[PDB]
Amino acid sequence: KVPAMNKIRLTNNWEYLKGDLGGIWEAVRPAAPGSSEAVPIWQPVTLPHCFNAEDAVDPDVNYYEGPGWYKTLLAIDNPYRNGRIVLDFDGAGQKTDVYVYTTHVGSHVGGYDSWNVDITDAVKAFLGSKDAERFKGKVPLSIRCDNSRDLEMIPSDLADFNIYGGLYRYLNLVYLPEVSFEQIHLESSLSSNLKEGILKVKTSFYNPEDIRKADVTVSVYDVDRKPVFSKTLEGILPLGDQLLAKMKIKNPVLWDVDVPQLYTCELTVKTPDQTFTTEERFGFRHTEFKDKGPFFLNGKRLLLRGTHRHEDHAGVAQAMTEDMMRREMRMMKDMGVNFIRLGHYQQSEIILDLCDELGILVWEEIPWCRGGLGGDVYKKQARRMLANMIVQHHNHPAVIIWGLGNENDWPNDFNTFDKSAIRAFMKELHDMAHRLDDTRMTAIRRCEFCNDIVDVYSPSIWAGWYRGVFTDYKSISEQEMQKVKHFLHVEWGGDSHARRHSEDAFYNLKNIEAGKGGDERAGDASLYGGVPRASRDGDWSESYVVRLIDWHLKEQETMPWLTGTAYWPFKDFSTPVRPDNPVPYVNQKGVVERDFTPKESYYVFQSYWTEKPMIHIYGHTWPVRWGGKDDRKEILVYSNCDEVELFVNGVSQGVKRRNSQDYPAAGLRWNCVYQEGMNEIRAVGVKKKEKKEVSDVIRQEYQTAKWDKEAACQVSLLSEEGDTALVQVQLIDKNGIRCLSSKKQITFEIAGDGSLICNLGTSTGSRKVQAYNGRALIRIKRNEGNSVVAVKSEGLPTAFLELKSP
Amino acid sequence: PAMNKIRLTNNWEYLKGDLGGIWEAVRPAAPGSSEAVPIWQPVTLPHCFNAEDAVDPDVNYYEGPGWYKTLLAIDNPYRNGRIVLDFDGAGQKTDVYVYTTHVGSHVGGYDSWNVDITDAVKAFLGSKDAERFKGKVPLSIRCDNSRDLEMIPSDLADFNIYGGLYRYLNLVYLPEVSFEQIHLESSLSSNLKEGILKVKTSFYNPEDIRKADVTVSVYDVDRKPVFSKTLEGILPLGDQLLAKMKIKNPVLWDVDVPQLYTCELTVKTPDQTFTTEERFGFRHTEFKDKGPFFLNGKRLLLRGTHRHEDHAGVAQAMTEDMMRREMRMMKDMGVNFIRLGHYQQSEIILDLCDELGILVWEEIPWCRGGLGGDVYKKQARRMLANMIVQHHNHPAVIIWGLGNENDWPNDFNTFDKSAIRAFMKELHDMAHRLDDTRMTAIRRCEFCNDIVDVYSPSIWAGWYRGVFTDYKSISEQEMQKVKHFLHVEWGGDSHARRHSEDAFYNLKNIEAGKGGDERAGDASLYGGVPRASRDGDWSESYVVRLIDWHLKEQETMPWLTGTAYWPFKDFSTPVRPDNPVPYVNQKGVVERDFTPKESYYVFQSYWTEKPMIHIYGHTWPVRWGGKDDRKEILVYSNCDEVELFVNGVSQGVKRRNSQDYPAAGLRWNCVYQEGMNEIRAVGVKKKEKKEVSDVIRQEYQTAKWDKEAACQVSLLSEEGDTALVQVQLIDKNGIRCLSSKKQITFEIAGDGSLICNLGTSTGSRKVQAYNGRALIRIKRNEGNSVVAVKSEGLPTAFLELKS
Ligand code: NA
Ligand code: NA
Ligand code: NA
Ligand code: NA
Repeated sequence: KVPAMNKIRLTNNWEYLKGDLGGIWEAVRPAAPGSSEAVPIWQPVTLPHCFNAEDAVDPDVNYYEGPGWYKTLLAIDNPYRNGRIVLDFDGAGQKTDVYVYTTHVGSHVGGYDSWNVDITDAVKAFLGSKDAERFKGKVPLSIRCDNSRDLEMIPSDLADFNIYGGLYRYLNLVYLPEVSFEQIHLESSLSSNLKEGILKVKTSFYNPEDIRKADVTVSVYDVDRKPVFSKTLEGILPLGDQLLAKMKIKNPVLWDVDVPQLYTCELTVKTPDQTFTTEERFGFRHTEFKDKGPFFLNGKRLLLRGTHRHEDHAGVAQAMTEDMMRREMRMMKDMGVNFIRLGHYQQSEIILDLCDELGILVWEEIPWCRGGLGGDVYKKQARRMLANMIVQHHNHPAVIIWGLGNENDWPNDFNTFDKSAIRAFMKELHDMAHRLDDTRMTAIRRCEFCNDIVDVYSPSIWAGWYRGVFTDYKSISEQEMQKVKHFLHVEWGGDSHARRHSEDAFYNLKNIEAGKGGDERAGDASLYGGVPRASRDGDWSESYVVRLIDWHLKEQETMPWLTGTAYWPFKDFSTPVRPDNPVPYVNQKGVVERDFTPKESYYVFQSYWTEKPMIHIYGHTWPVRWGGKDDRKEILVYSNCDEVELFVNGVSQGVKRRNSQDYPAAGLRWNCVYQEGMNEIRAVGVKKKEKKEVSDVIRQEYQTAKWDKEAACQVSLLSEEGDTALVQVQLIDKNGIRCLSSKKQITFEIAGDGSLICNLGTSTGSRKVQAYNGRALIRIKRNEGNSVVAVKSEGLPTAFLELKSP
Repeated sequence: PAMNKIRLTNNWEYLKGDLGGIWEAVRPAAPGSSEAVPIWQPVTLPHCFNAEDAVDPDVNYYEGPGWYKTLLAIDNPYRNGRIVLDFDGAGQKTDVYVYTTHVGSHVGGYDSWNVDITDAVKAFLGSKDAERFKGKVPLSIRCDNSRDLEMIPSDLADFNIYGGLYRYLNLVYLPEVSFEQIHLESSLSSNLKEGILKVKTSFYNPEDIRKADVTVSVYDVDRKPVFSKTLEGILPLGDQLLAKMKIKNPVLWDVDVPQLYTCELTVKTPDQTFTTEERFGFRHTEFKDKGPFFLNGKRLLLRGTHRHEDHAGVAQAMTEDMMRREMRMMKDMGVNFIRLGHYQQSEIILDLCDELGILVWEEIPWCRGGLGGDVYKKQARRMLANMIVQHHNHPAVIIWGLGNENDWPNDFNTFDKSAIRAFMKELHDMAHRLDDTRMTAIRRCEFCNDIVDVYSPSIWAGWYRGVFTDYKSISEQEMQKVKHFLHVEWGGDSHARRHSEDAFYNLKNIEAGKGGDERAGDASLYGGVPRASRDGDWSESYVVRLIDWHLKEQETMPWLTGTAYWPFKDFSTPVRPDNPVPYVNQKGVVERDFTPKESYYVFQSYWTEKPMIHIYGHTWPVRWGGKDDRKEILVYSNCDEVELFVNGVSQGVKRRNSQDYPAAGLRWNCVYQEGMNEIRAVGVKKKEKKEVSDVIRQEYQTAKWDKEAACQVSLLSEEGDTALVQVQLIDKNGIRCLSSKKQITFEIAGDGSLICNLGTSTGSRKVQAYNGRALIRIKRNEGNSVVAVKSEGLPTAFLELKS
């Protein structure tokens, strides 16, 4: 539950086994070295851990969906007298069973909600047994996690993300005294004029020893951590539910996306044998969706500037650490985000705390995501995960929407599809959300035959990607908003293979018909069939998506009725249904790469959405441009500055004034001659409001030679950093000319002491990857030794590079 | 909805015992074949397995399975409608079959539940098997009241855990769209001058109709409208808030002027117009900390009773007419409060409490034994939720009870106070989550008295413990232990028609000052310390004085919320085989067939204003004592003054004064003449300017009697085909043994039958004498019989009955 300094992340001294054991005895039985019990061999791991850290993006295998085991020897020493030992799971995928020695102590189905197990009694029983001697005072903890495919479990394997397995969020050892808090619910409301706040403090006690009386103190501190309320309830019954306090705050400090400010509620439960303190934060804010209108925060219109995220990261799959999450959420805030839909499931509470602290409003949904509707167990799981999500995240001021599902019109996990049954269950979930928490709105995305059930509705609008042209975005949005009481557009964008650029982003896109919608339908997401569309025919360069995002954002400045939108997603993430993407098994629509490297599109959002002066010439990852000699090449600058001057090789190209509606690049575009060879492009901006000057500089080569078809791979050592070498491949034609438009797939192999830094799900961390402008990079960990790298490409001679260590 | 709701009462058959499988209920069976046994019994519903064997003195009442079957003629008037079986209640575990298909099951004998049988009916009517049933649909129902330690209530309880379809079973036709739940949330402002009503509903919509027009209308006590609104094109799916309204100066519900509002809901589509209604009331209730109870801002002494669902001849299977008569009898006695025994009761009872002005405590049957496993706990949670959800709208209800005597162990080989506390607090929390407008309560579990809102200890002064003159001081000590004290259960047993010249005769060993709580062993007739429950003569004369004392003390207890006497009416219980009426708890002020006892008039004289007057001793034919003894005569009356006449001679006027105990000052000491006497009382009530009178006749006997020597049996009266037979115990000299309590056994051979197994002192074939007398009725069946009368150690006597 909620503790403090008694919460211990169990990260070290774990072992992992892919696959099942024959019974719990195999995890704990005596095993001599070299015996039959000494196989299978387990892998030492540090938690958090995901079964699929590598195989989700490995280009040659289906990611593992099945059982796996973890074991540790727990060093238990409870600092509380007669205290409790609780295992607190931030989240584990998907079905988990927990054992203390040979005793099954808990189970859970659901990969995204938190849950816990009190193991006090099992530990005591184990420690009192003759078997305890062999474990040298420690307690064997064995945990089975299972992400086997299961049609009767949400989410559906039809979904566009990995249904990951393992202990991929922190597992906490929580020591508690005799009496603690099982639940703390802070009900906050804000009066009509916003000058009066009401706080009700409700709690559920955890009291397995049946202590009859306790003294409970409730204290509330303001945003400066000064106390504004304190009350002690003497001799209360600390059992079950208790309302501890009801209080009115005059002139409360409001939580806002620009100034996120939180109050703190500190609860203490005292007996003769304990003093136990924990705290919980909350915020005061008023939210309102206008009928056929926009969104209001604290009585003022706020355009939601949104993104999404999956719990997925390079090298670790779902097993992100707290530091990784803080960096990601800080990157979002620095981009100007004020709204996020947390993918298709409840996310780590670390993320929710960061949204409270950084000022990011939240839509959080259950993973009822495609496939239809299952039987009683499926439904019981959905209800349980909805209730768990609302109960667990109720206090976060960031949350404004509880989502009930995504693309529930997508069939075929069952041999029937019954719209009426889906409506009935959707209404049951909506009713449950309002029964549990009527201060927030319910929502779904893309299920038109349920659009009368939920409070807030999103259709599918992928203008310029899965359908139509992106200049239809505004008109499609105008038509769609009129169909529902509260319209909120979640998911739009396009894929970009990071570091791939184009001199003509529309080269194969000139015959896409406008005026025929922009929704994703069955078959549009696949690589085959359908009608002409950028998702199928586009080059997947960053150059196209930068122009697509630019368009959407400048249109939103002229849509005063719009609640807002959320781009899909913030960061590239792995998906099992896209084996043939330029990075295999990665959805590449992010504006950030899967390893946190910003794409060029990140700066488009930042230039529109932030006030801190910045300036970004497009093409930081574009080393070689091309065209005719003395052709005037378009240069785009993404900046929030009021005026920008561009310099090419030190020669001024003139000052331009920023104007969002002067598309593209908000008027900050130039057409300049590049010299054959290297060029230095510099941009200098001033932001009048800040009286600040900022600059950006890039270097680009310009190639006038035309190229024939790919003929060879040229492989070279580009640079080194310690034990790591960066290898570059360049596709060239029969005359040695760089094939700057090539998308040919390149394969890396290594033999010797080193290893490829591959399976990261990034365009520079993939052992099979489509070229970006005829080039491909990968890093090699040399391991202080010698290796040979081979580079393969279909129909081309294989090339080799030796890597030596000094 | 009366138009759509059909009581299934006729054309049922009943089988005591189990079948080998559903096929036995519906298989072809030729006359004289093996399938033609076992033989079933034609019955009319409602029906209870135990209508006779609960009070039959020679058998344990049946706890086990039994079956019912009927053939249903189905004709749904609604297009594409639903067919639902709606159970008011059935004991205890029920399974429902349409032909061979199991369509529903239920565990819990006291909550309502229903089964949609639409699809099974359709599948049956379309099958080759339908032809042999001639257009009808076979419905077979298994009910089971087998003993079960993992099911509440406990068999340790002082009532029968009855079996069968003992509350109405309704056939309900519905259109496509109907209301599954109607919830009326009412609250009443500080000054009682502003009322708030929220109308919430859950739709039943299996065809997924997307739109409907819904009308909400609220009517007052005359059924005239105070609010009406139509919601056009609403989504009739799941939960919908239909209306929230403020009523200025609402009419308040009160125990003297019970006034109800009615909420009427209509749901219309192009294919249907469906209307149903629900009643509610506005009233403010408050339990004061360490203080009394307030209704609508004024202190109200709760004048309470209890009732079990049990009645002569039918056990739990009471009809609506029987329930109406019983509740009217209570209201006419001055009752303003009832605790509904140990379980949820028929909604007919709740509607009557709303209409008559009787506040209600209703509880789940977690009644003795300890605490069971997961199924047991799930049942208690389910029955609590069902009771609150189903009865939420009744303004009469002020308390949801969570259990009774949960400190009473031995249904399990363990007893864990901490586990009982934990589950009790879970139930308390659930009640407040569902309905924070009412108080929770329990009775007699001291180690849980900090959990609930309102608490009752055990105070049985003058019966199970102590003397009844300790009632007030015990109540004073007990009320200080808890925030809100409310005393439920007190009283004493009286064998109706048994009286005593010395009501306190064998009560010499009973010790005062050491509590009045029933503890382990007190309820038994054996062992334990001296107590009136074991040592008293069980006369009406004792309980009348015990009740009199309690009621006059309550006039001097200004801090008292109130009390509830246990029970209104004698009822059957399996744990008292040796009572004067076997297997009947005889603490009622009314007999099990509705005949008032003398104690009924004690309550009435204290609790009502309508002028009445009742000389004690209407069922006391022969008084006794010495020649020229001055006999005490008590008159129970609410008149201001009463004059008594004995054989036409005035004995003086006396003024009523409750504190002048006993009989509120309306007592005389008069000489009876040997032989017959006529006692007449005339009272006047000044407020009403009304005079009322009562008269009784009593014989007076001066002869002393020896031990019982013989049974003298005679035909006392006859009415049509019925004969009233009287037994009189006499000594060796022929003198009536007016103090005899000896058990009398009746037998009959021939054409007639005993009118026995009623659970009444005049309807029992084994019964203790009342003042040496015993009566029973015989249905002669237009023929000849011989009645035999047996009594231990006495010669058996015989009476011929000719027609
Ligand atoms: Na893969
Ligand atoms: Na699934
Ligand atoms: Na019996
Ligand atoms: Na039982």
